[PDB]
Amino acid sequence: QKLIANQFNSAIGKIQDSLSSTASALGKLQDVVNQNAQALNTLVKQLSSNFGAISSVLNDILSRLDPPEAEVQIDRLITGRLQSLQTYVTQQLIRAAEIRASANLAATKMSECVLGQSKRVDFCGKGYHLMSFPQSAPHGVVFLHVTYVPAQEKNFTTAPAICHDGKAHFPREGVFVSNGTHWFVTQRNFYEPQIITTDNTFVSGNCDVVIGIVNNTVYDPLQPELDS
Amino acid sequence: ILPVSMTKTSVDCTMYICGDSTECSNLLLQYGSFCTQLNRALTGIAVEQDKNTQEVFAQVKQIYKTPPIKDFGGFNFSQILPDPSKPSKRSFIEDLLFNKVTLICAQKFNGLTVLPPLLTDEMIAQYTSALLAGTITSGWTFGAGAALQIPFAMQMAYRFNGIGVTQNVLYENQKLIANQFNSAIGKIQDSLSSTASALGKLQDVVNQNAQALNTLVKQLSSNFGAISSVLNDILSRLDPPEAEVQIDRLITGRLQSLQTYVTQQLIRAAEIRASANLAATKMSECVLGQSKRVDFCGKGYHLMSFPQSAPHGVVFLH
Amino acid sequence: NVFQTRAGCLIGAEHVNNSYECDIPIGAGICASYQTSQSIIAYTMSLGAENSVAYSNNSIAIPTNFTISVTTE
Ligand SMILES: *[C@@H]1O[C@H](CO)[C@@H](O[C@@H]2O[C@H](CO)[C@@H](O)[C@H](O)[C@H]2NC(C)=O)[C@H](O)[C@H]1NC(C)=O
Ligand SMILES: *[C@@H]1O[C@H](CO)[C@@H](O[C@@H]2O[C@H](CO)[C@@H](O)[C@H](O)[C@H]2NC(C)=O)[C@H](O)[C@H]1NC(C)=O
Ligand SMILES: *[C@@H]1O[C@H](CO)[C@@H](O[C@@H]2O[C@H](CO)[C@@H](O)[C@H](O)[C@H]2NC(C)=O)[C@H](O)[C@H]1NC(C)=O
Ligand SMILES: *[C@@H]1O[C@H](CO)[C@@H](O[C@@H]2O[C@H](CO)[C@@H](O)[C@H](O)[C@H]2NC(C)=O)[C@H](O)[C@H]1NC(C)=O
Ligand SMILES: *[C@@H]1O[C@H](CO)[C@@H](O)[C@H](O)[C@H]1NC(C)=O
Ligand SMILES: *[C@@H]1O[C@H](CO)[C@@H](O)[C@H](O)[C@H]1NC(C)=O
Ligand SMILES: *[C@@H]1O[C@H](CO)[C@@H](O)[C@H](O)[C@H]1NC(C)=O
Repeated sequence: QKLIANQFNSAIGKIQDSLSSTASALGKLQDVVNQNAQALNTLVKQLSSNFGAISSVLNDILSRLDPPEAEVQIDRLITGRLQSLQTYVTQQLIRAAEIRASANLAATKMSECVLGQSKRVDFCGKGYHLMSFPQSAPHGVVFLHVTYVPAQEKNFTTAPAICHDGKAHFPREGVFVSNGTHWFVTQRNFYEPQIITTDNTFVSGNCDVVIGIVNNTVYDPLQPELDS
Repeated sequence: ILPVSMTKTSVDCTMYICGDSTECSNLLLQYGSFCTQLNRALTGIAVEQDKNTQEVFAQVKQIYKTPPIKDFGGFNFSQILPDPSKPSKRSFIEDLLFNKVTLICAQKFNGLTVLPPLLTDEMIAQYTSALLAGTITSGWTFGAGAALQIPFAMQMAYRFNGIGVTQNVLYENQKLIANQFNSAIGKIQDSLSSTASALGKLQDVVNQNAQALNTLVKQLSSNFGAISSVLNDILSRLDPPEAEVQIDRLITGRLQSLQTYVTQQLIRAAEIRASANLAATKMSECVLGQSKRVDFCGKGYHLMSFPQSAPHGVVFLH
Repeated sequence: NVFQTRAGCLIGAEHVNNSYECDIPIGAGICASYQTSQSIIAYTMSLGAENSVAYSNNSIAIPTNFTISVTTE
């Protein structure tokens, strides 16, 4: 426990730094905020454009011309601007449905990842997944996926079974392994060898069909008790 | 078979609209931002189109590769594992694909250029050689960390428990399964060889794009109520205050006809972006893991999967 | 000092036989980058950084120790 706490406490820390020293983490959020504003200015600037009208001020045409003139012009402005809304609208509808599709991806992580523990690999961030902490951020949300990534490997020599008496044994959970002398049955993600006794292993049929079985003796828990 | 990217085009607004006429291009100055906000759009697509392919395939840290010698306990991947004697090593099956799918400069004649993808069909096929060589040796764990060799048939012993069959099944049946699997692979070649209707999806995307270009092009030849659909003719025959009124309609017309073409992409392009993520998922959960989500990874309980790229696409063998 | 590419005509960068991770991806696998004096180099990108796992049909490798990352999304 102690260790993990530190690893986790430490791990938190770096985030501050990852965030403090970098503007390029939040690009996504940072972007959305642009594209909107980006798309407004465009929408606005369109006000200043002639669209082939004599001028992009409405009241000028009004001022200078007699309306049956302005009628024809102010079309183009209207025709022009009116169009230029639909462009702006549509762009939103599309964009806005690119968010709606990224809400649900949050509304999911928030549900599965936070509220649960997610089994879906690399949904909740590289590694097996432990928990998560949301943090809002402006027009956004930010998860901190605390995940568990294994580290230091040791080769071993595995064998899928064991002939004990000619019965097989297969591990009940996680591989057999040996370091080359004694065979050990371990759990699969964290080397923690254990002597092999019938409680680690269940028996299926006789040996031979197995491909790669190896010899060994599977100690009996009971026998020492029956030893007396 | 999922689409993944789509052909990234990009389009000059100007010369598409105005061939070689400042007089035109001058008019085009009026509408202003249009010409430059298309390119903003069509880039926004064309940028991500290489983000899709980034996410789908490049989930893998380190390009792996199989051992020299194939001892898999009897499963036989030679079909899928890269074909060393190919120049570009696209393992056999992948090549059926590149044939089963299908001018390039024909569309790029009116400013409608087609920028090449960030990744190249040669690279794509290195990744899916990794993914597929880590899947084989390393189990799934290479998605969760340092790849860990584990002997295959001591993997398919796990990818069983995942479906709730005790493993003593596997070892006791190993031979059989290998055959079932080896055989099963085979049919795919045939399913693919004898049929053009497997790849419809991929095959379609490639159409609708090209389909939508030609339309875009043909629009050049249309009058939109102009006296003629050649820009320079109006220019030639008329004195500009005449052409002014015409060349509107052309510009007005074509300019519109871009937005139609643009928008169609934006929508379509977001129908891919939503099918990338569906790949970027299967690739993650299905390949790199073992999926519990029923019928996500194909009818039946699910054992593993092998991606195979295909042009603008990807193909899983679940 | 011109390097014709699969992408197009690249002017002002120095082809490099070496291959490093991608930096300013250009096209067709050509990723420019700034470093070495220094100038912009344009070099075919390295998909990843190679590895090969020693597979062998009896050889398993079991992590002994772990980490806890924290990432962000
Ligand atoms: C493999 O691991 C086993 C378990 O520790 C080792 O067997 C033990 O080795 C230590 C070495 O100091 C002895 O003190 C124990 O008495 C051994 N146990 C038994 C039951 O004999 C074995 O030596 C290890 N092999 C290698 C190569 O490290
Ligand atoms: C595991 O040990 C057994 C012995 O307990 C070995 O069985 C021997 O196998 C050889 C050839 O298959 C026979 O000639 C012997 O008569 C067998 N002995 C017994 C007691 O049955 C078996 O070969 C060993 N496994 C491996 C992989 O070496
Ligand atoms: C794996 O399968 C492939 C194809 O199913 C085998 O390739 C054939 O192998 C035979 C040998 O029995 C050769 O005569 C043929 O030329 C091969 N066909 C092709 C199309 O290359 C391969 O031998 C199998 N290998 C293993 C180890 O299973
Ligand atoms: C597991 O790995 C961690 C680091 O990932 C090791 O933690 C360090 O252990 C050394 C010596 O045990 C200490 O000097 C450090 O203070 C530890 N670091 C931290 C952050 O606590 C840990 O020892 C490893 N455990 C095993 C069994 O190898
Ligand atoms: C296990 O053996 C392989 C064989 O090359 C080697 O690459 C790997 O580093 C070994 N593992 C350790 C921890 O030494
Ligand atoms: C493993 O492969 C080796 C190749 O050196 C072979 O001799 C041995 O029989 C195989 N054993 C198993 C269990 O796969
Ligand atoms: C690149 O390297 C090859 C061999 O690695 C060598 O033959 C060639 O001359 C080099 N050319 C350049 C431009 O670096």
